[PDB]
Amino acid sequence: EFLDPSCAPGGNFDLSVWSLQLPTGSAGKVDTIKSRDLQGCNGYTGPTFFTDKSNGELILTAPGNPDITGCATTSGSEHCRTELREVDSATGQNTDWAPAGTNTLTVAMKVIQADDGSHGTAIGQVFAAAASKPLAEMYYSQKGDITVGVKQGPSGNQAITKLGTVPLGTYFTYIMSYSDDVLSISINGNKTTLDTFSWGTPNCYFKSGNYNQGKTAVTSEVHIQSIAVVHDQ
Ligand SMILES: *[C@@H]1O[C@H](CO)[C@@H](O)[C@H](O)[C@H]1NC(C)=O
Repeated sequence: EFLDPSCAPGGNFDLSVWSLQLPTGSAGKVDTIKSRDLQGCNGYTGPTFFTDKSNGELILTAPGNPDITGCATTSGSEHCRTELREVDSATGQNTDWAPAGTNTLTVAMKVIQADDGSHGTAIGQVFAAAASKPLAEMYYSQKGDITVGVKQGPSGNQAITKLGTVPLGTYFTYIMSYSDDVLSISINGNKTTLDTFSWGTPNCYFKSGNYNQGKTAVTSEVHIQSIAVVHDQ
């Protein structure tokens, strides 16, 4: 369970359940690293996704407002990211799951610099594949306030709930759960059950990393110490 400073992230974390979306791109489409290329001690590394040479942890950076920085955005988004997108462990293909049974994402993270978006940097998501929209988008502000925006059904705006406060530079553990049709997030074991409004049990998938919401060019920086996905149906 010791991370290896000499390995790429694929040697220190199970990246067989992830692909990586980057803030660079070509043809207005962002570069994506397939799971097969992330995996292993000799897997992908780049300028925004690399191993901390002091301790083996994962460092993810992302640039601010693309209108200023020129960074690449996914379709439908106006913000740049270095962010992991869940895939099927067997095939490497994009996946999603029903919120029946148990679906959790547990991450130990610290934020070194957050962006100046309304709520700060997005550090985890439950994405509703069924509506091509986020169900829950968790944010970390420059004051260390952790919040979540939950769309009021697929056509509604995000309702914001405060989840906790953690000072910048301090490690914390989050758990995002959408299980037995109940959405909840815990921060250091403090659990908040969240209203899902008019959402009709959408198929979803997890995202985790650094999705920079900045109004200005401010960079964001996230470090990850552990990341685990559980599906038990
Ligand atoms: C969890 O709740 C306790 C008790 O209200 C509080 O002292 C602590 O700051 C909370 N944790 C976070 C990360 O906000």
